[PDB]
Amino acid sequence: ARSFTLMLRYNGPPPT
Amino acid sequence: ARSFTLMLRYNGPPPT
Amino acid sequence: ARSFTLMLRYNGPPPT
Amino acid sequence: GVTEEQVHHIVKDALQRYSEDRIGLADYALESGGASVISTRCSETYETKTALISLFGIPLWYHSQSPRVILQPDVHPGNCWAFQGPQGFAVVRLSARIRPTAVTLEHVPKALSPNSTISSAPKDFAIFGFDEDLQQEGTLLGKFTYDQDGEPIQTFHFQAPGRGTYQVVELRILTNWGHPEYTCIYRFRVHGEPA
Amino acid sequence: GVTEEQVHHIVKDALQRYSEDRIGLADYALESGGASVISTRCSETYETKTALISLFGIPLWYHSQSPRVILQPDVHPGNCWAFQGPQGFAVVRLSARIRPTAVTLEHVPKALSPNSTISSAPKDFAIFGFDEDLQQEGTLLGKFTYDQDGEPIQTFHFQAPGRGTYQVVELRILTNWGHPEYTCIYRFRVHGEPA
Amino acid sequence: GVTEEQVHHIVKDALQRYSEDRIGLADYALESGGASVISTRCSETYETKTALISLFGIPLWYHSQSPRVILQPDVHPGNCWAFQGPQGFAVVRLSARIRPTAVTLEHVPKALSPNSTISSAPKDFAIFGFDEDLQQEGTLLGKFTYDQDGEPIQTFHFQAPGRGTYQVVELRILTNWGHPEYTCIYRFRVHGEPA
Ligand SMILES: [K+]
Ligand SMILES: [K+]
Ligand SMILES: [K+]
Repeated sequence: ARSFTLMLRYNGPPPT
Repeated sequence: ARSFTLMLRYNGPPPT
Repeated sequence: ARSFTLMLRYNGPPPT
Repeated sequence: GVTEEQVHHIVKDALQRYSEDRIGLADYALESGGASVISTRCSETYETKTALISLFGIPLWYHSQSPRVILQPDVHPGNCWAFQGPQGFAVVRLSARIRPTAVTLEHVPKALSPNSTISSAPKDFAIFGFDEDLQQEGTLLGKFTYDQDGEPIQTFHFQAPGRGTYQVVELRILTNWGHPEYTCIYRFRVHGEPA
Repeated sequence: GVTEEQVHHIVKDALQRYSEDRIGLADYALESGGASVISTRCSETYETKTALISLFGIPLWYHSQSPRVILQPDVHPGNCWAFQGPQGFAVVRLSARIRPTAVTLEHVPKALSPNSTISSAPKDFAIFGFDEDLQQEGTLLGKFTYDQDGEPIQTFHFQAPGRGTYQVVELRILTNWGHPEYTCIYRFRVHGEPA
Repeated sequence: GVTEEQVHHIVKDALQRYSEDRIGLADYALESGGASVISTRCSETYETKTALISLFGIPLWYHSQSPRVILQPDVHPGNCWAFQGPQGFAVVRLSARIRPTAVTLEHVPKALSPNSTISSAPKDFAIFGFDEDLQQEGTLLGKFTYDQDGEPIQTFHFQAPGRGTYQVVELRILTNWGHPEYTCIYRFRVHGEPA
């Protein structure tokens, strides 16, 4: 079956 | 939907 | 429940 | 000549720079720091159907690298995003709004490649900034050339940088080093001054 | 001065130490070696809702770093566990029962951080050992301070170590370096003598 | 003696070799470059049931390392494939058909192991090539010994290499360094000349 990827989007900075 | 994590627990040493 | 692994097989080279 | 203590200081400094993401500059395009691709605004991914993921021997789906991987530090051979042909582009929402001062591109070393050639590497490229996050018309920040005969990691300083700020940038690949099927991007970094 | 052969030996030794997890000490808190967090005995994770995981453009769930990541070697910016405020704690079942002799804490380098500041870093901290694995009252093994002006990786030797053994330890963060919202822990290591 | 400029050149060259997968040789067994295991032709994985994966506290499944991990670069303690006893084998489809010239095996350093011992390391081993991809009878390419007292990464050159090509190879472990339960393989590389 088809190809594939989880997508990640930020709308603000994560903790660093 | 909500946040998330697989949890890993050892009850003994893995091979190293 | 039982043990586990995704398997990866190539039949040709990926882009490098 | 040099003293033993001096040699140790030189080595210590060199390894500290090595450990600081090799180049010692903060990367506002690093995914784990908060950057992300705008997938609808990148080139279509080159899909090859040579990598098959399965379970218990039963077929499942094909494995391909998405544009996210250009924002990720692992750069072993094949840990790269590929698009078809020698022209392509990727749009990145940086982790913060910055005044860009430099970008960095890297490719796999020749020593780790068959025949010591890296023809899939990007060659001429251009960087655009999008003043308003949702605008579709970008401002040219700089044009550069990745040198296939240079060091694997190459940093490019905006020659006359014009201090406004941006959070959305585009990497536009204009040519590659001759691969007839695809171009491979291992990692793209953006450096600059925060607010 | 020094000879050429001597310089090569110095560099060889330095890179070998670099390759041995930088510090050349076995880490009984490393997750892949058999360590794990006791999640019900850690601080609540700081949940931010700024990182969204999706499929085909359809929203799914939020991405956050769990306490497991303090036992994992990747320490690029953001590959850290965060809790709310300047006080928090994590409880770890080590991979074996040991006599602890030192702990190591590291943070992202200033050079890779905006404004060259790391205010989310832990400052004062304490290490406790739980003689019986299930007991809730711990024994103080040592109190230390992570120096924001020091090297990114810092190792702390138990000043007068009192040789009994432990498999369950607690990292208790008492203060941070001034961040008003959270504290970030990149990686915690525990060193000592096995049975 | 040596000059300061000479010391800097030595360090620069050493770090460049370090960055080129430590040894500066292309690896046709690297999974990300296109290599893969033939799972039905490897030894059964040593299953231990000590690592439990769960969700919200509810048990799910056991975690074990598959033969794929011998083709992956992370070699922190426990990032290794284990089989039962001191004899085992793995079959790999290389990323391209090559004339093999060398193989590389590595193990975790003694410094990162309890008691500074690595008894689970492979000792005597042999490499076979399968001229036709689907044939079951292999040709001996070389026999070597991984030295537990040597450097963690060891490269072995085929002493009198007999130039035909292969894409399917077998790593056959004949003995280990004394571990009574299992043998652990951290990473296996194959080097040679492409067509
Ligand atoms: K990458
Ligand atoms: K980490
Ligand atoms: K591995």
